[PDB]
Amino acid sequence: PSSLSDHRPVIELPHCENSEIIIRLYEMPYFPMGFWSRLINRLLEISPYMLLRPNRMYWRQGIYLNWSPEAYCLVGSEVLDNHPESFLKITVPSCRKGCILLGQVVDHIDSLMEEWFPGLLLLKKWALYSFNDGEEHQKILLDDLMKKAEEGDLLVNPDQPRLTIPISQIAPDLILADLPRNIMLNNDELEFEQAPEFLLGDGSFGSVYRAAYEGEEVAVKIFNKHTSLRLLRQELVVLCHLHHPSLISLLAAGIRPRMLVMELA
Amino acid sequence: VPYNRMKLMIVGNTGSGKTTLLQQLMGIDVKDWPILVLNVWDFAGREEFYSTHPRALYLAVYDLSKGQAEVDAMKPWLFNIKARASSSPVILVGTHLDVSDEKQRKACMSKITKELLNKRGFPAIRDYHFVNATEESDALAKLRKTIINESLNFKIRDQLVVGQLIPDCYVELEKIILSERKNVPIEFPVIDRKRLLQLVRENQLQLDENELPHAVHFLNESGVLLHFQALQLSDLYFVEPKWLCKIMAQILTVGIISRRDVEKFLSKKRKFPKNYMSQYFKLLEKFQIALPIGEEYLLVPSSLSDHRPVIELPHCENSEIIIRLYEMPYFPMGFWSRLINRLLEISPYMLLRPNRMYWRQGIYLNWSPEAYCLVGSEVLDNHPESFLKITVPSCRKGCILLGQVVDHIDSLMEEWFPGLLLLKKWALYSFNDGEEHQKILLDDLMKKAEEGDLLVNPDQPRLTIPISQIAPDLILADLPRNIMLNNDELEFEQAPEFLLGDGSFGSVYRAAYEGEEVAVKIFNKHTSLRLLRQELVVLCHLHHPSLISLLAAGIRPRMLVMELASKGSLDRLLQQDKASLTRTLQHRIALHVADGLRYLHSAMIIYRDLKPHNVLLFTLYPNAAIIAKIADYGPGFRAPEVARGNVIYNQQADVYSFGLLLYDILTTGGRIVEGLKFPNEFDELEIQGKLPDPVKEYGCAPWPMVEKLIKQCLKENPQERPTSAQVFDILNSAELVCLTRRILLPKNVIVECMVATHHASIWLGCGHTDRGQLSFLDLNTEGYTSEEVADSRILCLALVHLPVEKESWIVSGTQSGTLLVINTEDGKKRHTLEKMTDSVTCLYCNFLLVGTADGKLAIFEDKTVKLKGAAPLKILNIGNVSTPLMCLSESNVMWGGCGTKIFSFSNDFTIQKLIETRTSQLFSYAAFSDSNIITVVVDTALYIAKQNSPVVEVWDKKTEKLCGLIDCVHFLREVMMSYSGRVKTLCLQKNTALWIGTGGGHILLLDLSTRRLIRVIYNFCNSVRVMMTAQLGSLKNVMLVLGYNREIQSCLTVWDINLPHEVQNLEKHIEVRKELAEKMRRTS
Amino acid sequence: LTRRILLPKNVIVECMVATHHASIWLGCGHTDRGQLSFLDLNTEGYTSEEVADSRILCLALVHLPVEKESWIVSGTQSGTLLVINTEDGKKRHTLEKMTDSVTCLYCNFLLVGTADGKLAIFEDKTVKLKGAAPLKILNIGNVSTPLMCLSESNVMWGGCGTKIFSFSNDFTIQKLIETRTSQLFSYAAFSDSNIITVVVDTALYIAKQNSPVVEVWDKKTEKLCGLIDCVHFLREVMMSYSGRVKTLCLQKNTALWIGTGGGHILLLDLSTRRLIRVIYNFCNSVRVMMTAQLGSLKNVMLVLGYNREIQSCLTVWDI
Repeated sequence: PSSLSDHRPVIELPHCENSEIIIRLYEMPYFPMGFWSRLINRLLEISPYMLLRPNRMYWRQGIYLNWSPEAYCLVGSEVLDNHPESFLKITVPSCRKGCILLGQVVDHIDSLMEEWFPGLLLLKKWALYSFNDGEEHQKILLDDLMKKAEEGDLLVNPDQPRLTIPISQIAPDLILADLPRNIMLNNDELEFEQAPEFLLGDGSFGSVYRAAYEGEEVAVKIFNKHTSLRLLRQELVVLCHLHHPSLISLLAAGIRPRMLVMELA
Repeated sequence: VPYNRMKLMIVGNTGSGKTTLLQQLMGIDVKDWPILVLNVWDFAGREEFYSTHPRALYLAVYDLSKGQAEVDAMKPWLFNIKARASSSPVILVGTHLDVSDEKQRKACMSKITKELLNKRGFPAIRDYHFVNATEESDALAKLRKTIINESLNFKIRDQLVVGQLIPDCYVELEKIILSERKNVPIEFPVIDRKRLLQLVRENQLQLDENELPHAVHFLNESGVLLHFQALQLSDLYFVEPKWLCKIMAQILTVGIISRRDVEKFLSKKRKFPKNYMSQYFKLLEKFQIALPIGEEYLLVPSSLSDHRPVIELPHCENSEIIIRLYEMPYFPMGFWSRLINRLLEISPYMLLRPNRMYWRQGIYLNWSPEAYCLVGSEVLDNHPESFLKITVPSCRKGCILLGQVVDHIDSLMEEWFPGLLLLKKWALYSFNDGEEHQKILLDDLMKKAEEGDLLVNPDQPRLTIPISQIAPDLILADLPRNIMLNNDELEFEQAPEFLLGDGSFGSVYRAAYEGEEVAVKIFNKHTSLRLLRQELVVLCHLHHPSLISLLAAGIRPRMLVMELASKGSLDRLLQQDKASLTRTLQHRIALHVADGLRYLHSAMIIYRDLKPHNVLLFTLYPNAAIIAKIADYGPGFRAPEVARGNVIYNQQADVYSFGLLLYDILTTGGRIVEGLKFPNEFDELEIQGKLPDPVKEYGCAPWPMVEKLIKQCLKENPQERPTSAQVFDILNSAELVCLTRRILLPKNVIVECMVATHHASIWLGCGHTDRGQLSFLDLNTEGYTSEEVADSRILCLALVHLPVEKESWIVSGTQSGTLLVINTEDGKKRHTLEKMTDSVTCLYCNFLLVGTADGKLAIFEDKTVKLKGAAPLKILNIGNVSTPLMCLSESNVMWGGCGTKIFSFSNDFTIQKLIETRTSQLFSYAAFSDSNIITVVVDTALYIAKQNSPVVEVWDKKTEKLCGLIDCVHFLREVMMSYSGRVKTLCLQKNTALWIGTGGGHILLLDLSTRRLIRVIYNFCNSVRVMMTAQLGSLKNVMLVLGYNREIQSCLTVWDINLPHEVQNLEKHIEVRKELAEKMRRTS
Repeated sequence: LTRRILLPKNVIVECMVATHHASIWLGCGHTDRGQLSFLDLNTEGYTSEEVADSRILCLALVHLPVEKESWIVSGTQSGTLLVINTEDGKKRHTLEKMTDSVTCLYCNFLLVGTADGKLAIFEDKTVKLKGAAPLKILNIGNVSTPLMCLSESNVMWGGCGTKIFSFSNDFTIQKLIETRTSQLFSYAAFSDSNIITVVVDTALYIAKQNSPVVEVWDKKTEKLCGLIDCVHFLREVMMSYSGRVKTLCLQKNTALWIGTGGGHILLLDLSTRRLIRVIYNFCNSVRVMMTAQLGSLKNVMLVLGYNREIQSCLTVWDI
């Protein structure tokens, strides 16, 4: 209900220690009113089952949702002392179900950034993290985190190497661990040469070759430095629940190479 | 102080005019009469209080013009008076002499000189008068003089017997309370605030355990306030007499009435709490105002029609029915309402509902033409005595009904109308249908029952009657088939060598029945039959595995054949063989006794006598279905509450006694029992409640859980002691059995690592401070010390044992990367080995393996480490600066964790395989899969726990493949942010038990052969830090679980390694016995 | 042939015997004196002649086909036995007086059961003698324990008090079963009662006085085989039906007839112990039932009872 105030109820959460949760931040000085009306319209679609209608509590500029003690998802606007630039904050527990809830939410937020702010892409994406429960959190610009995603290593503290973090906790939607089990790319089965002889065609995201994934000829879409990672999952969203004989089936994704494996015949 | 108040009781029948008599002299009209202040209670109407809750003078009043008939009507009143206060004074006053010819005066005079003034059974009438009218009289002047002088004489009589006069001194504080209770203005005068009122008046009679009970006792006897002591509205609800009497009497007058309609009216009359309303109805029963019929109805005995409804009975010939008569001189007041209350529960099927009818003076139950029952009053001409007639049809069900009726009648009289026990019991019979009945006393039939003969007509031998048809309750024909005595099985001699014991009931002999050892109780000429049947009533309907059952009864020699215990009394065992008394046996005994108590308490039976002498053992074999039983259900070992001799027994008294039994079991020496030999200290000790620590005082091996149970059980306050149901639930626990010790560490001490010495003490690290501090725990004395031994914080400890060289050392790896090595036999022998290039993350040791934070593994030669500054045999580079080694396991091939890889080593320390485990992210969740390995357990598969994971991975080391996942959250999800589900440590037992600690205070026990949850051990502490398997100095294997208990408290818990087995075995044990309980109860 | 034969109003019969060659001798229970009445089933005729001072308790037919004569023996309350020739009613003979009243008779030789538990045995042709002494006398019971059931079904089963006797060819007590042990089953008031009727085939069927059940005993092991609950069967039927057993009759095809004190007669299959059927409202109270063969050779049941104005009724029931 849009008639509600921006009240933020004192709700005790499970997963109170820093490592127990995931925190995602979106910075921008102001998100013009109507933004949150469109946001909640998209937020009231979240459902991890798709890959239950819990005691959600709409906060006008965000929502509680609740879900379960095991998995929950808080989304809403924030502002800090001496930090007038407002921001969105997402809190889910550090687990796969939380990752799923997060993944759907961040796609809904970006869908809104394309809708409410068409062409604006301000909207700075930060991964909030700490190396020890109870400590102060630090922020990683996701662009730099993606530079590290290419490395594939842990976040390593250069001053104190003893402190490292398994990057997927920092950003659960970076690495596709929240996919339907049947489409997680088996990297030991993707016989993908990437030679010109395997070309089928191309596209704005890169080019299309083919491979012998699990012994079967499949089409492969390479997101060749044209907004990879992002476009890849956005396509996966379209592919999710897409089921018809006349359509090209998804035969596992592949966030590590940024290469989708599709039905070829 | 010299209390000068006395009650005056004015009684008589309706119509006497005795109220006006009082007015001239000066439910119930209560008022003071200062003369000596008399508390006058005028029972003008039928206020049952004189029987429903019975220092007083009894003024009896009757109307002389009615005459001798009225005199006889007063006999029930006199009976009741004697029956409750035979020592009290009685003044008999006849009235309305101005309309009564002296003929009647002298007729009644002679009537009382012949039948009351010199007649035993009546409370020795002290004096009497005749009065013309209540307008005043010289007779009344004399009466006033009589009452005064006689009340003085009465108190003199009390001094002669009781020890108290009319100025008897009573504690002044009780007197004060009387005044305090007088000064009470409450709308609904039900009092609980009395506790505060005690505190208002400073605090007098401060012995709440003794003086308070005496004050209350006094307050009811003195007529100040009313306790109602098993009602809920009893102890904490002191109620103004005026309301009690007024409201209940009025509601009677405001005959079957639905409860709900009564509730409707009552709610408008006086807005009582519904809780109080439920008690209100219970009080109506208690005070004989109204009796419960169905759950929705009340009988309301008073006002029931007194014109016995026309009842046509089936059966007419003499031989078709059985008749029993009870001859009485008069029925006691309330006799019938009490009798009815009992008879309403009769049923021939208890081993469709009946068409019940009520006469006020009788009950008719119908059920079926096959079995029905009529009980009611009848009177014959020329026979002043009144009497009961019981009629049932002559068949087995009819017999069963008869038995229930006569048992209730006799029980009624024993409890409420003693003195009669007059009650001439007659049986009716005839030798030919169509003729008249003949009377015979049951005593004579008992004489014939002993012969076993037929009743024979002494004049005509051709006419005989089987005794059973006349009196099927003399011969036990109403027994369940299951307990009829088979005379071809029972084999006994009654010879001296078989005598097991005796008592007021007769004697007990050892015998054989159906090839089994049994005990036979013989009612050898001790008011038998009645005692026999009382025991039969109690024994039947109690069918629990922990009680001694009845193995058939038989009237022919009047016997009860019961189970005989084979191992004898607990008492003997305690003083005979401690070797039999193992920890396992002890626990099982405690369970069996607790069940019996729970059962009997649910049956509303207070045992009142637990002790080692009453516990019987049927086999010392620890793993048996039934081991202990409670004897004879239905000294200096008393609760301190009941030990006062001024309260009433209840379940809490039994619980307290149980606690003492448990204490006695705990200390197998029976040390408090040995204390009995000096009873002057023993009985007082229990009264004091100041029992010594069972461990420290007697040298008894620790048994926490039980120790606190005893403390919880033996509390001074009955309302704080545990219920017997709860006691059982507590005893029902595997944790109870297997927890052996619990040692708390000093406040704000944090231990991050442990090394037990395999030979009885533990070396402890210390992560509380930021300094290398080494602590030490002595398990033999629970001693504790600690000293700083290094600069940076100690991370890992390891024991180097050189039995060949006869020495051992503690290796302390720390944050600085140094290795401090200290001789366990000499604290002065401290030295440091070659410093590592990074901190030490784990140690294992023969070679001393040092896993460092930079992924480097140093291998030191076995004895070499003795030397200061010694270098390692060789060094391996396994991981890197960001991938520390964190686990070296071995169960001669090594396995271990490095970052996300599992490595393995040969005896040459070469790498035999680097298994990347990150690939497991195809299953589960990538942030769990991609995380540093904490521990590796090596069995027939590898069990991997990673940092902050809730999932344990199972790997097939033979093919290097993921073979399963263990979801810890799931297990605790089934259990109804302490539930983090984070895996802390893994320990493995070769009997398939897998021990998993976690973030919260939970330990999961899993079955390695099926990957299933055996049990969740929990509410342990705040969080589990480490778990170790270690053999104690007595060669016992235990789990050493060190945890946090944030107030940073921490502690060491020691568990018996067989916990997994105890969980399953205990569960089985309990279930088997549960089934047996139903088996027994169902047979009946 | 279900012939509803009625006697004069207030005629009461305490004993009977049918001539097995078509007529029935009936004892005049409605009188105060031993009178012997006689029913002619061929003409439905009925007469009577006085035979003794005390009442007749039991009638029996003595027949000597080799002598071409027959007699009705009247065992009376006096203990005397009057023998009356049927070919000549004036040709009467007297047997030696018993020590107590005669409760039952069975006739080769005549067995005489008495109230004091004695069994007198009179040799067949002593029936022609007056003041005749018995062949042999057995001491079975006593004054408190009467002998009442003489059931040959070639040995004699004896119902005496609560015990069952079996007598040999020379009157030796072959067996003795005290049935008081049956109290473990049924109900003591029933168990402990004098035995009235004993029926034997493969087992013994015991009707005790005022019992609603019949005990079944194993003659081969002397053990209780089971109980027949008559009042139960009447319970199954939808103080007139007390269920007290009055008489047991049994045909070789297991046809057990149980006459009760009411108007119901139970027919039960002893090969399976099952109720076959019930005769309903026969009369207000069935007294006795005699299996008999008519002049037409028809197998009938002489059901004798009352329709209480006491109305004696004999139905020649079609078996």
